[PDB]
Amino acid sequence: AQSVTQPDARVTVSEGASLQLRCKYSYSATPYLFWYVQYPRQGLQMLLKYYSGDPVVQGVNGFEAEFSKSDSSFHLRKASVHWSDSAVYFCAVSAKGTGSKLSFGKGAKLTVSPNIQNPDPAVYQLRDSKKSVCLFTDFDSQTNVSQSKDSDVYITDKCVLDMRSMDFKSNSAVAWSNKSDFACANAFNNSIIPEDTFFPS
Amino acid sequence: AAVTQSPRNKVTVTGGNVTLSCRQTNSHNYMYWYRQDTGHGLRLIHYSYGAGNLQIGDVPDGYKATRTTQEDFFLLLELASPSQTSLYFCASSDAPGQLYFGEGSKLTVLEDLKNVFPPEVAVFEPSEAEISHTQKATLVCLATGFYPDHVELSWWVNGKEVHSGVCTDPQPLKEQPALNDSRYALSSRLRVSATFWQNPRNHFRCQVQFYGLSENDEWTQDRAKPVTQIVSAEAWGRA
Amino acid sequence: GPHSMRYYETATSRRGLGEPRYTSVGYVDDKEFVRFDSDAENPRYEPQVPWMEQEGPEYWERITQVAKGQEQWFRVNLRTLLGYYNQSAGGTHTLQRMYGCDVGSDGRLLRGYEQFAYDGCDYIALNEDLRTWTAADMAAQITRRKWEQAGAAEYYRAYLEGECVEWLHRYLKNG
Amino acid sequence: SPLDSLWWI
Repeated sequence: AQSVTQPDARVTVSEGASLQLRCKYSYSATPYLFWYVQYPRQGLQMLLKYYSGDPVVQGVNGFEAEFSKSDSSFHLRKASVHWSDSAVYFCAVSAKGTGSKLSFGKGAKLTVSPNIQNPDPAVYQLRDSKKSVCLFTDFDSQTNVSQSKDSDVYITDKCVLDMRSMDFKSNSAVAWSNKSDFACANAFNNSIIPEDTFFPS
Repeated sequence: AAVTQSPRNKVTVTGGNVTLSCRQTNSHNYMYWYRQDTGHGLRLIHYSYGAGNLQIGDVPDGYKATRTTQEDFFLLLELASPSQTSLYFCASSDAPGQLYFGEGSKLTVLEDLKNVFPPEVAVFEPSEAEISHTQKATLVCLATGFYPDHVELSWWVNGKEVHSGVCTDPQPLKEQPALNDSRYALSSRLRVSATFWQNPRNHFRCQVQFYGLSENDEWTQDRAKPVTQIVSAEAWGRA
Repeated sequence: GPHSMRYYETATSRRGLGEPRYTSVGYVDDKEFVRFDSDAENPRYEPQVPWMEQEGPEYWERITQVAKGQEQWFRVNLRTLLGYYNQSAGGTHTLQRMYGCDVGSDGRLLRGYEQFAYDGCDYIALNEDLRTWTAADMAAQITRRKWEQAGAAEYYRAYLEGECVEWLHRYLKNG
Repeated sequence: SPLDSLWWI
C-alpha cells in the first residue's frame, strides 16, 4: 500500500508572507520524495527532489522541503511567497528503482494575494461597444466579492491583472445583468466593500 | 519536458471513439496517462515501462492504452461516456518518480447535441470616469450563453495577441445554476494606459475560440449548427 | 598506502517468466566484504568478514533497502535493453554494473567508476573526469544522451568524491 | 555503502 496526504486542498496567503505546505505519506519501504508544481494552464513539473542523505532539500526560488523519517512527512516551505507562486502544489512519494510505485497527493491550490500598494477602490460603468457592465476595481486583496442574491444578476469572482510594463497589479470583479433597472450603485450590494469606494457620475 | 499530446482540445458525443496521442522523443522508459478533475486531484489511468507493456492504473474503466513504441503512448476511449469529460495529462519518466508532463488534452463528451451553443461575445469600452481617476483604461469582454464549457478567450491589440494587463476568469459562471444543461458565461479584462486607449489608431479585439460540433456531426434543428468556431468582438481606440 | 572500494551488481534474466536474479558483491581492496543475493531465502546484505560485524542493524537495514531498489531498477533496465537491441522475452541476459573509488596514499580520490556491461560486452562508462560518458555502441548512445540530458554525472560524482571515499575509510578503520 | 541508481538505461 502507498499513499500521500495533503491536508488542505486550498490555501491563501498574502504576498510576502511565509509558506508551509504539509505532506504526509504512508509507505512501508524507504522512498524518494518530491514536490511538483502546476502553474495555471500547464502540466506538473518537479520542484523539489529527495533521494537520501541530508533531510533538507532545496529548489529554485527559495523553495525547500524537509524529510522526516520519524513523522513520515515531507513538508514544503518558503520564506516569502509572491504572486507568481500562485499554483497547485503536489506532494509525491515513490518506491526506489521502479516507476510502477508512485503516488501523488491530492494537491494544494495556493492563492497568493498581491500587495496592492495604492488601493483606489471604485465601481465604474462600462458601455457596450457593438448593453452595460459594472466594474469593481482597484481594491485591496483583503476585500472579497460575494455572489448576488439575484439570479438575473451575474458577478464574477475577483481577478488579478498585471500591467507588466508598468509594474502595476490590480483586483477586479465584473457584474452585469439583462434586466432593466440594474445599477452599478447597487451592483455589488451584498458584498462587503470599503466605505471609501468611489462611485462616479 | 519533451512531451507532446494531441489533440489539445476534443469534443465528442457519447458512444464516440476517442484516441489521444502522446509522443516523447527523449525515449524515456516510463509513460503515464492521468486525468485531472476538480476535487479528485490527479488520477492514474494507465502506464507503461516500455514498448509493448501496459499496466492498469487506478481508474482504467472505459480506457485502453497502447505503447506502440518507446516514444508513443496512446490513450483510447472506446465508448465515450460523459463521465470521461476531463483534462488529460501524459507524462514520461527517466528516473523513479521523476515525471515530465505534457501540456494537457481537454476533452468533453456531450450527452445531447441540442444543448450545444456557441458564445455570444461583446466588448465593453472603458469608462471615462476610470480614465480621469486612474489614467488607466479597462476593457471588458463578455462571452455568454455557451455550451459546453469549452472555450478559450484571448485579447488582440493591433492584430497581435497580448497577455500583459489581462485577466480572464479561471472558471465560467453557470447562467442557470440549477440546470444540468446550463449554458455558461465568461468575463475578461484588458487594462491599458489611458493614452493608449484614447489613440483611435489602436484596434482592440476580444477573441473566443469555441469547441463544439465537428463537420461530421449531423444537425437537425433549424438554428445554425453550433460548430467549433471563433466568435469575437472589436473596438477602436477612443480619444 | 592506496585503497579501493568496489561494488559489482549483476542482473541475470531467467528463462520463461523468470524473475531475474540480482546479486551485489562489495569489495574492499579487491576482497569481498559484503554480499546480497536475490535467490537467497531471506534476501539482505550479509557481512562476508568478521570485521564488518561491528555495523549495527540500522546499517544493514539501510543498505538492504538499496539492494531492494536496485533489483527493481535492473528489472526495468533488462526489459529496456531488449528493446534497444531487438530481443525476445524468453531469453537469458545479463547487465552488470561496476562502481566505486580508488583512493591514493594521500587519502584523495585516485579515480572513480560507474560503468555497465551487457552480455559480457562494454556498454557505457563514466570517464575519469567524472563528467563525461563513453558510449560503446548504438544503444549505449541512447543511454548516454539521456544521462547527459539528466545531468547524471553530477549525481554519481558526488557519491564518488564524498561518501564512497568516507565509507572506504570507515571500513579500513577495522583491522 | 552501496549507491542507489537513478536514471534508467
